[PDB]
Amino acid sequence: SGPWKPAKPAPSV
Amino acid sequence: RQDLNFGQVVADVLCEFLEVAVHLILYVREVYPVGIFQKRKKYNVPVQMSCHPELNQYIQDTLHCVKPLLEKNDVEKVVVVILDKEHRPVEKFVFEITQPPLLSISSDSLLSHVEQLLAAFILKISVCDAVLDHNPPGCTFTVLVHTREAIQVIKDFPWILADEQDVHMHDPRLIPLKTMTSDILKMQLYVEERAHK
Repeated sequence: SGPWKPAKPAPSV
Repeated sequence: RQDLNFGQVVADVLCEFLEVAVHLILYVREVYPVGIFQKRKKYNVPVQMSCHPELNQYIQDTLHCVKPLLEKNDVEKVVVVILDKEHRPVEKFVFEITQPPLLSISSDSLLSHVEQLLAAFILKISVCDAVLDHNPPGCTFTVLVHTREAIQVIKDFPWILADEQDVHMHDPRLIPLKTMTSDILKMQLYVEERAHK
């Protein structure tokens, strides 16, 4: 059931 | 629960909605600066959305992976998790998706009234700072997907199991924002807020 998350991080600005 | 697949149209509606809602959450919770945002017309209303191509592609890729799961009604929750500098969650925007028995009796009709129904979620998110405290500076976000008991769709966009540290939030305030009960799904949006941050 996870939870699953993207391996990549959210981009920094 | 019942077992009915949402189908493509509903899955695509939800993904287009979730994209707008993520952008709007990032804006109002100041996860990213107002400078990377420009208004776009969504659901017949001006919503602030990122002009940062990489942030955009990331949100897009995430939801493209969620879409086939939605089509088959295999998603229980999509959660926008806001993490402080110590990578401890400060806020969770939970989109909980269910299909209870007898759901469709006296329900709304999403496809026929898309803008009407979803605009209310937009409004609630846009004013939710009324019921939250400010977040710490330096917050980031991620997206957690809870799958039903009974996703690697894109080149170079892998998913992994979330860690306990992603999920552990002690003493959370619960703020319900909006519920939609339509023909083939129920969606509840609510926020969980860390007690002191």
